[PDB]
Amino acid sequence: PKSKLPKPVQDLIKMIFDVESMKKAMVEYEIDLQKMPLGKLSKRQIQAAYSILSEVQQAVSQGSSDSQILDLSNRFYTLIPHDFGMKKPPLLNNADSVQAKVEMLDNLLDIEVAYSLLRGGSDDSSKDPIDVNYEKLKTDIKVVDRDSEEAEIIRKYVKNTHATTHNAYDLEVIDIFKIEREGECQRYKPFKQLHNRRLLWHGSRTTNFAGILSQGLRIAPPEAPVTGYMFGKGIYFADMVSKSANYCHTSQGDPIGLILLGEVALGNMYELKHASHISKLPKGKHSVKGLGKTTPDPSANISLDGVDVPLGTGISSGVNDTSLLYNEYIVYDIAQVNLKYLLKLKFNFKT
Ligand SMILES: O=C(O)[C@@H]1C[C@H](O)CN1C(=O)c1cc(Cc2n[nH]c(=O)c3ccccc23)ccc1F
Repeated sequence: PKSKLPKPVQDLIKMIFDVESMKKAMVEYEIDLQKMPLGKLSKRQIQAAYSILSEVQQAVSQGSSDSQILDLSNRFYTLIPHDFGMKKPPLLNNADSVQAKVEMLDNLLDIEVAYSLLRGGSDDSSKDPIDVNYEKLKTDIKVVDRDSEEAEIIRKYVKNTHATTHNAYDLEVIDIFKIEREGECQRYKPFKQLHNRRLLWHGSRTTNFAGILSQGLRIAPPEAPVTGYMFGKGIYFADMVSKSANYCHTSQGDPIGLILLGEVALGNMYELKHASHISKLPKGKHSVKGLGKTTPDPSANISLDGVDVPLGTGISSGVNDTSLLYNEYIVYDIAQVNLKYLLKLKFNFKT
């Protein structure tokens, strides 16, 4: 059975549902596949790990000793078995180590969604599994003509917003997809006319895109420690392609990555220079903007389908004493995002 989908779409489907890629991500995080196989992942186990990780975070920040931290750290390694043989696991005694485990759980959530999609549903050998797996995304995916104005605008956005501090690689756009998740347009209606709507980047491991397409971008679950995210539990975006592209976690051994373009209803922005692990926005605020030292040239903004595209070259923002080299944007209501495009990127590493 041969699928009728365009070849770029078929290859995309194979990328996101690649089971061996899910295993490789788990191994990359040091998880013990024998004790925690991909098929044994569950959301409740992940949430329990989140909760334990919160206790470690509270102990770490409140200034505890390694003896007091030891029991809390060991508890986390019980819920998520790691591959350390018969040696004691590394102690989670500092905020950086705890942060790494927060990031691991974030990725396990999307992997569990992807595998759950593959192992659910029906099996029909008369259909092409590419077609079967495509239908599980509840997302309409179309290839954008390379000569369309959409493509030129998107390519210029990629070409102009690569940061100098991310010059270990440059980006080649292979395929541009126009994506429409079922029900997302309806969910976006209260914000579709809001001011300060921008087209922003969101990169992520390829293993997270089956979950992102079928369920959309989500906020971290209630069990996740809010102190594990620089601006709290929201959905994070960038206006520099390279800043988002770094979160694809590509390498010489895997140079193909995926990145999202989404219309984000920012509205009135809460502008911050340093970490603020907030639960809600102040009254009247719709989003947070981490103020970067560098910003795309404001005068170079253009309009695509009524949405501002900040594709200008990077220049100084005039903001002093900030923790961020480049901007980032956070919304705390999943309804404020309307995904528009998905790009397949080739990373040419210059190292
Ligand atoms: O993606 C997740 O793991 C988490 C959990 C849940 O999916 C929601 N989520 C985030 O949106 C999230 C992402 C980052 C990384 C990041 N920071 N800044 C950027 O500009 C940026 C641009 C593109 C891709 C990533 C980034 C940090 C904290 C977060 F909450």
